[PDB]
Amino acid sequence: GLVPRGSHMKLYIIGAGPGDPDLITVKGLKLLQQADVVLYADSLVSQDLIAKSKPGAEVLKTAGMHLEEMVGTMLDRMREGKMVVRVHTGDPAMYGAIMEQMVLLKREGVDIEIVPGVTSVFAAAAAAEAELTIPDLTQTVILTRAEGRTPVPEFEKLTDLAKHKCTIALFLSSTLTKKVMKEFINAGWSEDTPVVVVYKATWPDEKIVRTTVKDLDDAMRTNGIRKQAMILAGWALDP
Amino acid sequence: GLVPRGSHMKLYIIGAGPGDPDLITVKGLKLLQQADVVLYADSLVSQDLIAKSKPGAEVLKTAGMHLEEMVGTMLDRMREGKMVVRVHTGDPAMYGAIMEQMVLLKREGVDIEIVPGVTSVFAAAAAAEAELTIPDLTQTVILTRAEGRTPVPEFEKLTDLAKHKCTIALFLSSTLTKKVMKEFINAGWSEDTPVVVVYKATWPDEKIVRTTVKDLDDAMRTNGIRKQAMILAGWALDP
Ligand SMILES: Nc1ncnc2c1ncn2[C@@H]1O[C@H](CSCC[C@H](N)C(=O)O)[C@@H](O)[C@H]1O
Ligand SMILES: Nc1ncnc2c1ncn2[C@@H]1O[C@H](CSCC[C@H](N)C(=O)O)[C@@H](O)[C@H]1O
Repeated sequence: GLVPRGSHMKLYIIGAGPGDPDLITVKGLKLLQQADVVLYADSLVSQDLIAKSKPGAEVLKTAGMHLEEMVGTMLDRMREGKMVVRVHTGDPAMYGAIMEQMVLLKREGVDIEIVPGVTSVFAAAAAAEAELTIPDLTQTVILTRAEGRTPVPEFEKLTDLAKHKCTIALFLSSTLTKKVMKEFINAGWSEDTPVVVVYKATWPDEKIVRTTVKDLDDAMRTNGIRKQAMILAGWALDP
Repeated sequence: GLVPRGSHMKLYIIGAGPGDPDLITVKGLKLLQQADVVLYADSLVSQDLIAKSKPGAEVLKTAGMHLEEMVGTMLDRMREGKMVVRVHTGDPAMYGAIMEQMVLLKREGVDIEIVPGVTSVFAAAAAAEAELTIPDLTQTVILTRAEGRTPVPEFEKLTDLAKHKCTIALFLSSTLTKKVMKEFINAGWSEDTPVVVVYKATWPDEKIVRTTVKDLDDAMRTNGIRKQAMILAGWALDP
């Protein structure tokens, strides 16, 4: 491009997708292939996607890094004229923890561009061959998380949310299935209501488990699923 | 590939994304480029995405086609040994109306593969630079539609859903903003609660409107948005 526009002062926040390297958007892949600096969280974002960055890119893992340092590193590379990008699992809007870095960067005059991606809810619906909305059955899909030690807001408890009897998709809840069950049975759900668990959707080790509220905790333990699972609950998951 | 596996007896149900041709997944684009037969719904799925199909592909519009005919055409092409694919807006799980064709096709022994895509909810969150989940504010995102003449299930009315005070994302509701407002104010929401409307997210004519419950219907009419809008309501949309 011919003329300087201060385009290094930008962060691209790219929705990698659920894990298969080909479920990134075409646009996210173009940016990932041009970036000079690639930030991401190990074993959640596939290594085969991150290896698509160009020879010479600086690839940084952010897990063991505090907020101000990560941000300070991003700005240093930006101010050296580098194209900097941060790759997030699924779509960043769902528990991507992007707001804190955005607020600090915009105060330093950085532009943000978020590139939307395939969220794991939808990757799991697809793998399960389910549409989450069924005319005359349910027209609402509730994205949430079960409460473990970190409480959820007062008006968002799983039981209250489950009184709507629609489709419920649980993030960050694979080791909270006893709590999920209790919450569903206290809302009045049948213990036979369908629950589909998709562990690592789209990865080579994906597992699809079909079960019900009553066997949820046993199907989790029996199948060894203790992380990275998307739980789809409702009559739209009836096979 | 060396040996016959009955691989023509398959339907790929591909999540095109919100509209920009580059927000299709890399995988959906590969399938779209190989397909012999491409089915889709005009002006909702961009022409520039559908033009990526290969020279010679048969491109069929399905709007003016009944269920059994579309299905009967899909099977005829399958049984001639053709690779057949159907391209749906956003992600097919959200009001993609895929279940009816799946049930009829599986009875004829067809395999289904759904390729998840970027739903318009997430395309609109990105355009608005918003994360929909904020620790200590909201951990739940409710995907639904306002009720016009086609009623929603009894336990899924907008007001009841809005008592959770979380993020609410309305599909198919751009000309129902008076009903949405009433439903939000009856649930007790402040009339100042942020509402972001993204009309045609990612298309060349995208418009981002920032407003509140109280000015929702006027901001829609004033901006001329009467279709293809994604309404994100909640304190997570506070700019
Ligand atoms: N490939 C995958 N399969 C199943 N669940 C997944 C997943 N990737 C992420 N998750 C879900 O996401 C949680 C992490 S929170 C990050 C979610 C991501 N923003 C997205 O849109 O998918 C996990 O606990 C699990 O609930
Ligand atoms: N590009 C876009 N911008 C805004 N809303 C859009 C959109 N594409 C589809 N929609 C939303 O989707 C509705 C059609 S129902 C089909 C939705 C699609 N399955 C998806 O996941 O996005 C529209 O009324 C509008 O609410």
